[PDB]
Amino acid sequence: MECPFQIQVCISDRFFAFPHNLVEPQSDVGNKLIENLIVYVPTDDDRLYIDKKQFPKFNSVLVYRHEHDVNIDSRSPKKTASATIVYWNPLVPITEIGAGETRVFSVLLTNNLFYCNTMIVHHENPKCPIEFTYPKSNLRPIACEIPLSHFKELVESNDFLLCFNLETSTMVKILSLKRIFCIFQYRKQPARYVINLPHEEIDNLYNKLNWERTRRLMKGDVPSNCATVNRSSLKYIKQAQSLLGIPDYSQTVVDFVKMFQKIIFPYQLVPNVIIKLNLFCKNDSIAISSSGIVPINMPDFSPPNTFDYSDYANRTNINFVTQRVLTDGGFSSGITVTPVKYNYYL
Amino acid sequence: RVNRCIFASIVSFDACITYKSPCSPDAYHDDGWFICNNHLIKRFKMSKMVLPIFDEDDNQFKMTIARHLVGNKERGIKRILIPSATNYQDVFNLNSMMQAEQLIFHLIYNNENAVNTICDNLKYTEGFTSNTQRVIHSVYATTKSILDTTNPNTFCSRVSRDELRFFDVTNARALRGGAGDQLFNNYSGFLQNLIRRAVAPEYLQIDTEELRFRNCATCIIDETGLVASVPDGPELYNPIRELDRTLSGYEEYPTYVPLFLGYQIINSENN
Amino acid sequence: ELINMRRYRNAARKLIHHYSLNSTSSTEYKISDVVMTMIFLLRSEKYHSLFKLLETTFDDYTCRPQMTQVQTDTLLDAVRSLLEMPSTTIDLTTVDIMRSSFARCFNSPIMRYAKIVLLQNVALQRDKRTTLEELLIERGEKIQMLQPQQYINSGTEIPFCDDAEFLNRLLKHIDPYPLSRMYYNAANTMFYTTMENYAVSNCKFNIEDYNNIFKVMENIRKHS
Repeated sequence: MECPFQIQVCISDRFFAFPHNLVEPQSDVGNKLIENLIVYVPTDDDRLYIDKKQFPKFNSVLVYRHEHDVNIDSRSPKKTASATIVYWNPLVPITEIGAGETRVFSVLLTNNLFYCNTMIVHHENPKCPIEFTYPKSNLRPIACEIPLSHFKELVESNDFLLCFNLETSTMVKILSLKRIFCIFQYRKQPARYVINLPHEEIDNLYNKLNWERTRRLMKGDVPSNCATVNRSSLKYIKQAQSLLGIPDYSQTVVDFVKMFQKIIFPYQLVPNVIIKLNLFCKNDSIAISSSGIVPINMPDFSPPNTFDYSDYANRTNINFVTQRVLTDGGFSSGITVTPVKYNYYL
Repeated sequence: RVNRCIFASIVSFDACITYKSPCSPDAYHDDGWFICNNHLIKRFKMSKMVLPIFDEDDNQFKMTIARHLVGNKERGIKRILIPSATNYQDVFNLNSMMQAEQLIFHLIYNNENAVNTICDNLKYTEGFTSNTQRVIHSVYATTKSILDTTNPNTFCSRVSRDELRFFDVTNARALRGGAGDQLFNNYSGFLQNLIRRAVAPEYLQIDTEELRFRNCATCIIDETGLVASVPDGPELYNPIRELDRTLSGYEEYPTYVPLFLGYQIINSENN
Repeated sequence: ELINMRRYRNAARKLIHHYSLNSTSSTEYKISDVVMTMIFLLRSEKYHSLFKLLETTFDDYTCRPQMTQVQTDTLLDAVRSLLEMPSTTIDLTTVDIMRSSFARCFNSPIMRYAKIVLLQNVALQRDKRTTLEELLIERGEKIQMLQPQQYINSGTEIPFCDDAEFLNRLLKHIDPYPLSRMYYNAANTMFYTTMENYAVSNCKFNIEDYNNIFKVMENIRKHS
């Protein structure tokens, strides 16, 4: 994982297509420009989207499918000073370094590249793709492993069905998903989409995406308010909808959350939807004036010892109140009384 | 434990006259088909059967396959095994079958107009709101819950190379042999899955090896759907004491002609 | 430390469940267990009230001790915390039964093979022993007074689930249960409930007659 010091990494959302303009020859200590350029790609499929004529500078171009090697460690990559090398969305540890610089243009930031250098090309005003499910439209399925085929449809059409062969390893599925998600975030309007895979695998993919975005943020990428939603949270949202939400809105999750955003501030308390949407890691909110949310907390933290609970925590008081309510209501059981103890400060 | 036949939910939604459920026990199996063998032989000219694919290492691999249910003298609609979207009502004269059968067939062909007409006409009948409304809701819900799973899997097949099923007639000259590939693709997902699981290709390609089972086609796709007319020749026969004494068990070799059409491609990953 | 607090905790739990809740558990209990339990109660300051209650009965074992309402509340809290069963009724009958049982045990001599004596002993209220007919008539008088609660008149046939799968799944789930354990639990439970009701009623029970004759009648009528 300890990245070699010759690697330069550029990360951007718009790298789903090959960035021909950015590829340039490198010079070794020999101070001679090297024109024999060699490129690597994940699978043979990507070879069909690399023009040999988009590199006027370079004399000769050779393409290969990046197939993982075992005889060479990443600590000491093999050096071939006779040809420049440029990687594209690599999914396994890099093992071959060309003369001088060696750029790696990728849309995914795994662990293998984390400790390398970085130049993130962040993005402005991303669109959030809309996830839904059919249970009335002309579903337009898309070959996830080769999204570049259906670029025009993705630009134009609205509904889309993520589809994966069973051959694809987890990493390639992740890469294709990230490609399509970047395509959406660049789209002019939000696009609807679904996945034809078992739910557990979808959760694994979304965990992978969340950690990828975490690494991107830890390297200084601009935050994106667009993100996936946990399936359990989805079930909670569906229950809330069935309770009161009649239709199926496009961004019904955002609808709930904003419908309670309207009330977060004036009553000074968290809407329970947010609480259930989330041990510890307790969430809060702010106003321009100094005040917390959950207890109306001060900007420091939960106070250690503010006032005694003598009149409440004593078993006598709780028992008396329990007996009073039980006698008044006619119950025999099923009623629990708890002292008001979660009183940080009024 | 649970049956997976669309016709297994066929019910007379009258609340007075009993309904029939001739679906065989095998219809509970989740083998990929979605019709009970009894309904398969009743509504269609099909009979479920299996074909095993072995090798020189004695490995087991079997695939679904169908069989003829037509004789020789039958012509016209009788020769059609699975009609197309336009020519299904005439061959099935839906006005003569039960209304629930008509609704199911309309859903299979995605005849939304017929479904809407049957629903809004059924609104008129008395006692409908009592129990016939809930029966029609149950039937519609079950039909949707059976159809739905098929469309993704059919769609995903129509997306990527995993199994390239080409209905191209072998020996391109041959006969009419229409490349109805999109007429098939114009079928609903259920119909497409049913026809894919019913007929098997003549040439098969696993990894790099090539396998062949028949020298010529058996059925053919036409604008009227899948018709069991052998290309370029008369149709094959369909069968539907001393010398017998001297003839013992001698590999009877069933003479009925099963389905054989199209071309398949197998990638390394499929199982 | 010098005290196996966990093991003594377990022993006290088992013995108190054996005497108070009178759960289906029924195994031989040796002086070791009672000694461990008493040590456990004395050790825990929370349980000093229970310890004092048990100690009091050493001299006189023939009375309910006099307490205060707050003392009773604290005692109930201690017992509930020990048993870790908030979902149970342990209000007063439980405590009286425990006191009676410990009064019998502590004031009992050493025996080679158990005693096996019913918990019908040291009833409260100091009422003269009453007969079944007298108490039954007196209580039925109150029962027959008034206040029904639901008027079901026409009568619908008892419903039955028509789905076989709903029955086959239940058969599969319930099959591993051993029948003997279920029968033994249910029988012992009915016995204990009857014993407690009768003891509170302050009457004279039929030790091996009423339940015994009932069993005998069932067996005879089914057999012959």
